[PDB]
Amino acid sequence: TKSKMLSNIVIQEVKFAIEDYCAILSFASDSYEVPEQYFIITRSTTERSGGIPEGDIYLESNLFLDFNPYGLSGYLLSEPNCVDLLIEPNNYVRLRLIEKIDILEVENHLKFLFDN
Amino acid sequence: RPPHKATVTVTDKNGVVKHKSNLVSGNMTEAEKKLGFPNNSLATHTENRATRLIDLNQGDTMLIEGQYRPCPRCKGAMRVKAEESGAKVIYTWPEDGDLKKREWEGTP
Repeated sequence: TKSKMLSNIVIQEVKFAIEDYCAILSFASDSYEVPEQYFIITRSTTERSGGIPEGDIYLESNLFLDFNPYGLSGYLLSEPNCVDLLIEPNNYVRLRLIEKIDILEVENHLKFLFDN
Repeated sequence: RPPHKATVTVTDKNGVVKHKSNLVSGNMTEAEKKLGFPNNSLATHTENRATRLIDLNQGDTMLIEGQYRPCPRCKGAMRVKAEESGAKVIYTWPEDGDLKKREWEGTP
C-alpha cells in the first residue's frame, strides 16, 4: 500500500522545550494561545530540564483524527520545508513549515527526540 | 472520543482525606488557557489537572486512578509534583485485566 496521509497542515511556529522531565516539540498553525491546528511530540528525559530522552515517544493533536498516540516510528524531510511524521501502521502527517522556520533546527530536535 | 477520566484522592500523613474528586480531560479553562501554547494544551490531561487541583503538604499521598498508561508530560507533572511537595504521588491505570501502578516520592 502507499503510505496514508492522515493530515496536511501549515505550521507557523515550532517550539522546543524540556520542562518537568519531558522533551516537548510543538507545531502550531498560528502564534495565538489556542492555535487552530497543532501537533505536539513529547518524550521523557532523565533530568528535569535536560538529560537523556527516554521511553516511548508520544504524539498529540487537537484535530479529530484516529492514530495510535504511541505510533511514531520516525520522520522524513520533504520539499518544500516539510516535516513528515511517520505513524504506524503506514500513516503519516505532513507539517509544512512556513519559510522562516529553519528546518534543520527542527530536524536536530527530532534527532534528539528519537535518539535511542 | 469520550474524555479521559481520573479519580484523585489526597490523604495526609495522618490518614485524613483532604480531597476526593473525579476528573476529565478536555475543555480548557481560561486559567489553563493563560499558560500559553503548548503548556496549556498539555495542562488539560487528567494527570496534569490532578497535580494542579490541590497543593500538597509534606507527607501527603496523591492517588490518581486514571484509564491509560501515563503520558510523558503527565509523568513529569506527577514526578515534579511529588518532588516539589515532598509528598508521594501514585498513578494507576488498567492494563492486562489489572490496575498497574507508578509512584513518585519527594524526599525532603
